[PDB]
Amino acid sequence: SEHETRLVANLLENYNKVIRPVEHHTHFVDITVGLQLIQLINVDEVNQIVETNVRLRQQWIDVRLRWNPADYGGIKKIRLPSDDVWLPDLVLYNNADGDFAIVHMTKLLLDYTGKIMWTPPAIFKSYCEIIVTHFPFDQQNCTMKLGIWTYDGTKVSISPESDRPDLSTFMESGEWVMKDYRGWKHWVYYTCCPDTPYLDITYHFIMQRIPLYFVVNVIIPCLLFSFLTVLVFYLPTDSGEKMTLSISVLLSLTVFLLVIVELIPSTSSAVPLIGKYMLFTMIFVISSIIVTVVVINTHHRSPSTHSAIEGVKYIAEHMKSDEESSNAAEEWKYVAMVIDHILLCVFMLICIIGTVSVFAGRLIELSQEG
Amino acid sequence: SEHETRLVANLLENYNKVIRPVEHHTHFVDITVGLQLIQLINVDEVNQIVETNVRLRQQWIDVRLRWNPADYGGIKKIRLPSDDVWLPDLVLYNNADGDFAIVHMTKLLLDYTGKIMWTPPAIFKSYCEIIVTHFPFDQQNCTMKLGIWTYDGTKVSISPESDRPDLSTFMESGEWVMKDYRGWKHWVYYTCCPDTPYLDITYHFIMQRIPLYFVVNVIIPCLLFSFLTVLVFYLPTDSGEKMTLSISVLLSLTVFLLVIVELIPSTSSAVPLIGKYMLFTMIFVISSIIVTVVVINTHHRSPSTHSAIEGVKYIAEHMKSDEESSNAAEEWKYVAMVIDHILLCVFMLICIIGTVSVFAGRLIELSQEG
Amino acid sequence: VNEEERLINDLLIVNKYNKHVRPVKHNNEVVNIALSLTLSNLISLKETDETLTTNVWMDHAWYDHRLTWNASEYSDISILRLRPELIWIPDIVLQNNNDGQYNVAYFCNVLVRPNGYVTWLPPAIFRSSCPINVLYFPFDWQNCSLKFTALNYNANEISMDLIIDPEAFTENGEWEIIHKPAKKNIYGDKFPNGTNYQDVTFYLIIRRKPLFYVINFITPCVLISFLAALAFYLPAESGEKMSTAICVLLAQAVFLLLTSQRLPETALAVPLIGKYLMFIMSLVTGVVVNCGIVLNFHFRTPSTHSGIDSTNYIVKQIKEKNAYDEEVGNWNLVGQTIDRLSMFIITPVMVLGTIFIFVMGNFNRPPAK
Amino acid sequence: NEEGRLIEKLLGDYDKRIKPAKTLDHVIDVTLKLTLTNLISLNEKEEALTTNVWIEIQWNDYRLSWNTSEYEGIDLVRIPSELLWLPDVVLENNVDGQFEVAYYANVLVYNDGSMYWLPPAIYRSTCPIAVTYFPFDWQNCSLVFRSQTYNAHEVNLQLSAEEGIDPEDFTENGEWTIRHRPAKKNYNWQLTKDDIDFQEIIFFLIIQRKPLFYIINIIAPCVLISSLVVLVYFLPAQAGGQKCTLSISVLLAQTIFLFLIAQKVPETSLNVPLIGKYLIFVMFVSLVIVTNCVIVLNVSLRTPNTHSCVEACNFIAKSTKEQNDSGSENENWVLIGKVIDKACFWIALLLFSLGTLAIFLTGHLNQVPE
Amino acid sequence: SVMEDTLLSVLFENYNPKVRPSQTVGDKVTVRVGLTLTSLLILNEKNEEMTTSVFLNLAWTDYRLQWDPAAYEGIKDLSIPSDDVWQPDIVLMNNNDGSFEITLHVNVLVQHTGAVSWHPSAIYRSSCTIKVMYFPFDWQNCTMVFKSYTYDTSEVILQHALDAMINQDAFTENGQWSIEHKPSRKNWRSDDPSYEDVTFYLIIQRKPLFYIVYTIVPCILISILAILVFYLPPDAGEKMSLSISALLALTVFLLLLADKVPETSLSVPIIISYLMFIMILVAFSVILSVVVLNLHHRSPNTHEAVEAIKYIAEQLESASEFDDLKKDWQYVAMVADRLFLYIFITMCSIGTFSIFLDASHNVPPDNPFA
Repeated sequence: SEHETRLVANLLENYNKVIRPVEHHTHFVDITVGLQLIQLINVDEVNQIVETNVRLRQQWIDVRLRWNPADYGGIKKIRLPSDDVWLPDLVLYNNADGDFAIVHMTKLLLDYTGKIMWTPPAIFKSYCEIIVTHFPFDQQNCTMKLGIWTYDGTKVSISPESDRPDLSTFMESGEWVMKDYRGWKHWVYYTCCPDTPYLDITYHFIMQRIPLYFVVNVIIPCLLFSFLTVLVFYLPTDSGEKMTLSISVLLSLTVFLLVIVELIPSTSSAVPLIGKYMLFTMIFVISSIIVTVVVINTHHRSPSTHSAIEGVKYIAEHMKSDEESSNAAEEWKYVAMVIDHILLCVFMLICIIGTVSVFAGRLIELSQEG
Repeated sequence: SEHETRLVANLLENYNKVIRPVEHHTHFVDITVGLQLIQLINVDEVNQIVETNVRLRQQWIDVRLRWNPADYGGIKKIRLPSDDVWLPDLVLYNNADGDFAIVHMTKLLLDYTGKIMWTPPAIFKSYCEIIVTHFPFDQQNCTMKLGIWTYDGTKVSISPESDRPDLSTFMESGEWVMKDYRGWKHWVYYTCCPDTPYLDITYHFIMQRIPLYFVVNVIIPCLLFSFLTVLVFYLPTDSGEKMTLSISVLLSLTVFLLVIVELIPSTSSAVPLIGKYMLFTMIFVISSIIVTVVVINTHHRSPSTHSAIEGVKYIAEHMKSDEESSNAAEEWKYVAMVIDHILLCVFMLICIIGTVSVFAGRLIELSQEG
Repeated sequence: VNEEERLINDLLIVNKYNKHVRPVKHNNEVVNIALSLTLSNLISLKETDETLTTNVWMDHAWYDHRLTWNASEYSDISILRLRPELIWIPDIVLQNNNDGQYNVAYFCNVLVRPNGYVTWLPPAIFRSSCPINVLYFPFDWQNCSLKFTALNYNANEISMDLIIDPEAFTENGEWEIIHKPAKKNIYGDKFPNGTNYQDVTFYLIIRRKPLFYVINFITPCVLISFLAALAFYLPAESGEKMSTAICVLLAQAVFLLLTSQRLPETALAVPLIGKYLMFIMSLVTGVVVNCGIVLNFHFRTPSTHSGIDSTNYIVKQIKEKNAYDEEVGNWNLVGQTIDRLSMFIITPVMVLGTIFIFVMGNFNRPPAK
Repeated sequence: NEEGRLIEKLLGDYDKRIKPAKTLDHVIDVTLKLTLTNLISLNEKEEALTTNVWIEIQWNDYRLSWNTSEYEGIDLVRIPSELLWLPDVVLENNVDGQFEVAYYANVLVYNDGSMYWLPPAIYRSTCPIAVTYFPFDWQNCSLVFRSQTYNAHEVNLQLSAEEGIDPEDFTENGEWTIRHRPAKKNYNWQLTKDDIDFQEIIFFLIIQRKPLFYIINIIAPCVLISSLVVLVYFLPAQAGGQKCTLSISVLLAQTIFLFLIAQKVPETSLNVPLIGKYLIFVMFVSLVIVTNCVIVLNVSLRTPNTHSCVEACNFIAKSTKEQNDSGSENENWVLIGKVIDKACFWIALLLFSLGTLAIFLTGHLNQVPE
Repeated sequence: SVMEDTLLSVLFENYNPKVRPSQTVGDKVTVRVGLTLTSLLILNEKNEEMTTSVFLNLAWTDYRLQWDPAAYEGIKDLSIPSDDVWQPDIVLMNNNDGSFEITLHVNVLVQHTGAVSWHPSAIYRSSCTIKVMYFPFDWQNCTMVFKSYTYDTSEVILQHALDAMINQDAFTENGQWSIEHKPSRKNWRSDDPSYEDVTFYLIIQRKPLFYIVYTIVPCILISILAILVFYLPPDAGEKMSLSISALLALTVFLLLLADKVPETSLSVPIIISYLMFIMILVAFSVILSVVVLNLHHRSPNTHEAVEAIKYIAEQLESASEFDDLKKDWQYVAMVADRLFLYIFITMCSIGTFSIFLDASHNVPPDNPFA
């Protein structure tokens, strides 16, 4: 009735969607964008991939949508199908590893005035730095910039809207934890061209990682392997009679940790970390080797411990006396004294380089913990 | 010429593609299915997924396609492309994991009368029972139902076309082998509704698995281990000098058995074999286990083995004699009389367990081979 | 309104303009088309199979003579947009690297200049089979060659004239980008009786190799080598650890074998040259050999591996007698040979160990040449 | 019967994107329901699943009740997707993958304007299973889905039984089990502070799992392992002198086996979900096995060393006898095995306790949630 | 001008897009098919899968597109998108294991009197019988059959270029293989009315010599320790135990080798040849080392008054040295020598045999390069 056909028909004829509501030679199209992140289903620290969801809160205006008693009058705020809208090719600058999903075919907010918004529950795969410095105790801030794709400032402009945390809806099931999340705006003009280029929203995710699983198993075999090394040292005192035995456990030990480092490379390259870390294990453990090097080398360090009838009685006890001073010789080498210095020499030195391992390890977390 | 343009155009105009050749309220559109798997590309019994070749022979009649001398008179039977045709939403009931491949935009043939065939060269993704009962020697019958998807026996009805084997084009590259396969028709009415529901083609795949390479590698390290454990029996009774030497083997071999476990369970996880297959290895492998532990604990079972001048001579001779005694004691420890018992004790055990393992092996091989 | 309705009706892009017709002012020499290549990122490298996934900004230019506008088009706005289906777009084919169709570098928004000149330049996620060859491993690490251009048109329907590769080289690559030259061209061939399609030829000369595999891999060698090295020092300090010494062979042996096993694994993932792979396995074999040597050399020697007077003389007899046995063994000991053994172990380790980093250098000098 | 004219009449006025809403203040009556039919992928560690859902869609639009030529003709009509209001379905908390074959399918228009439609959908989702779902007490999978397009003031969804099931067609090849499926029809107001409620569909699924296959692979090895170490423990009393190192060979072998296990099943939990309780008993019953194990060598480590002319010379020789005797005496006071024998019974009952502590508690963590 | 608008018009007025450049049922349109290969990227020699790339040069004549003054005589050559001609929806009877990439929907070269040139490069997923017979030096040949998947040769004839063109014409330099020749023969199996596919022969030769090299070292180096363990007996009889250590070690090594071999053929298997006999060579060193182990086992042991005391002394020593002298008689070294040279025969015989087979395998089955 109320100009029924005359009102919707006229609207379709002199209305265009390819076009953008450009208003004179000025501020561009006033684009209002923001992140409304409520779920992070999957991400990989190793490949620095993030498939999350953020409703793309857009907000801008088009006067052409203003109306009178025949559209506003009908029902104040009316929601129009998005099609009529010029949709920006937004995209994650150093990210964007995936299409935004669920934005197409959606609803658009129109007002009596013209105000309009459309928050799409967009889910997509991203790509931002985490590098080997992603999961430390001291974190890294993933730089995530977002802004118009193929359109320059001379035609469209976006700007932040509000600060909101990253932990506002951060994953409690994450193998990480957040500290802070900031987002400020800017416009990037480049020395290349004298022109005024695109605008963008730069997010920075500051959060420390690393569950403690890998941690528990790195140190258990270490203390346990330090038990066998400790045995390594104590045995020659309490059972040097098993120095070879010691040898067996070094083939044991060695293969075990040489195999421990196998795990590392798989896990490490399977889950990212700053190399500076493995350096700890490196020398500390090459230390058990450097030390078993010297210690068992030293352990094996020693030459071989690693009438006339009255006459033969004398040729005989002679036979015995010769050998007796001789057996004294092999014991002359296994003095059972330096064995105690070697375990204590190294017990302290491992208690110290262990305490050294313990040192930067805890110093670094007296830095992280912060 | 012969009403040339008038012929062709008329036909286009009054004809709605989407219309289904409904003929009064009765017989439904009579449409028959007929699947001929030309061949199979690949299957995963574990995930019960197959990629197969299917030429779907689809038949139905559209009395609207009958002609006179200006269509049939032109050239008896001819080639009309699909599009214009109402395509039954064919669907493999408990299967259907994938879209029909090459079903789309193909052609069909119309007769001077009307009868049409639609037989596009398909190959698709399937989903049939395999259950943990498919890899058996006694197989399982892959229950695969096919029929009209969103239309009822009142709107339409899918019927069968003929009998044919599944091993007719069974893959010779399959890790499995066929017994037989049959398919009979059925109409499914549900106690739900008093209505008469869709029709269906039910496939039954009866095939037994396991390519023979596997067979040889595994049972031979067993008779292998059989001999080392066989030696584990004979080595001790014929020479207890290398008891510990065998200590080694016991380590090297159960670990061999341990690592064989990684390999064959992934096989297990690679191919679904009825778990009752697992118990073979269970007791078999585990007797290697219970037998060792006893055999070698027993191997181990043994306490330590695993005038006046004349008098001088007798106090000295007396010294040699009671240590004489002592020597015999520890030997009175490791006797060679029952190590022979354990030898035949268990070898009969092994020839029992073994022949018992061969039992059910042989038995259902008396069923499978048939 | 300045004739605008009428004029874009004049252009009607799709209806008045021939989009299926390329405005090359009809049959002549060609439409002056120019391509610009800028890599935005390199995400994956596969040295072994000569395949690369890389992103490029497909900067394209050509003048659309039917695109020239007037006041209510041209001057109304000396720059405006028009989709791909309403803009002639060159059929740029990645000549030797498009064996993986181009993505979102396809039918995308283009830029409309005022006097027909048009500008289309979107992002290209692509896969390529660059000139790796088994020569993309020596230190020069070859030169990856790539040609870009409008596939469909020839030298009388298209002319494309002509940026560093490391400008957006990926920093997470296991290689190093040394240079990237750019020069266009045009070329006919033998079976073709006419010239055609001009193209963007861009050679990428790179290099790669870790300074990390060297770390944990040679590390065990001087560590392991000292074991085999000590192996021969240890036969002296205490060769009596026969069985236990034997244990270590099993143990240094199992260590050796799968170490080599990890080697091809990463190998297949990387086409490794024959020159380097031998020094690795040649030298571990050097120890393998000497482990076998260890064997024999360590277990090689055949053995080292008046009545009252009457009675005691019996003993002095048994005395001396087995003293001959006792000594038959030290005859075998071979101890004045000891130092020479471990001296002639030192000398060779020095010879070979040096031979390698000697060779390391004799090939390290000429590339630096 | 105006059959042609009628079809042509409404199609004249026929409106696509407009909802069959009587007016605008009381929404339309939309019916929905889901019958599970396929639970294709359970990745609980990441909390995601894929299911073929029967999306039972139903609503009302008399915008097409017909006359004698269509309603009466047949109280049943199958008209194309794109031809009536369609609920773009999705699971708020679950659907992480746009529905597949869940749309664009033939709907159903009876004669009074009743609309019925049911496409099958394979899609991805994310239900609970957050550091829990691996117990014996189960985390109820709660999936709510609704149209993600409009909000309940125009649209209204209905449902049915909230008491009756997910195991209706719960997969038999799942490594789990379901015991109840509750479902509620509700309004929209969440933690996030959204208003204007768009009703949704809650899907509870408290299910069981844990049908261990790995259990006895774990149970027999440990007993064999425990016995092996108890071999280490009691075998010494039985074993000869050349057994101290014998025992060692076992430690090497015992843990080669150990961490290999530590590498095997840890992998297990990463590819599938995770939980620490069951995890605690293993590694710590395991660490205690290791503990008393190395303790044993430290036990077979402990002890000090077990780890006239005639007569003048007859005098001294009778001394070597008593002299060396004093020495062999050494052996005595040193190797009088009070600690060792008792160490057997030490670990024995400690064995019984570690075992009882664990299997008794495993009895409990199966018996409270039973 | 010369009736340009006219021609131009009439053409598009009368021209039929979806029609075949032929007149009725006859000799049809003789389409030219000929592909200049680019290169090949992946040969899955194990499943007989082939992903290559080439140019689809098609060309026939459209006497329906012959132009006149301006487009014919104006510009004898002009480019125009396909989409307007029957396109060989070509599939490969064996191969065509997947869709077309850069194959259809691309522009074409149209000549004045109707000639049509379309040269598109494409990647195509194929599958040829490289079977598990792609490794014998005699290798094999394959059938590559190209042809459409909805059309039947009735309204067109297919015709080729060369048959010698070769496939090494664009053989991948990246191929661990090599090629001798490519036969091309036109076919029309009479099992189908539709004249169809063309068989293309691959007389392929794939010789990647890289790891069999260090595989030889095992066989021989393992032999080092082998001949060594067979040499160690009369080298260091005490080898007695250490010997067994060797085989534990030797067997684990070969079993790990067993580990890499199945997973490596896992992607490129063919005849057993190499494995067939190295399998025997395996069994050989395996059993030889184990029976030598039984060679090792076979040994049940190895594995006046004044003067009276004297006399009692005389008998003590002598009496038991014969006893231990008996042990000499028992463990002499006859066998070791004899079988260490039976070791000579065995190992150098079975050695020069596979040496030979291998010898015969690379030279003898090499010339069937055809």
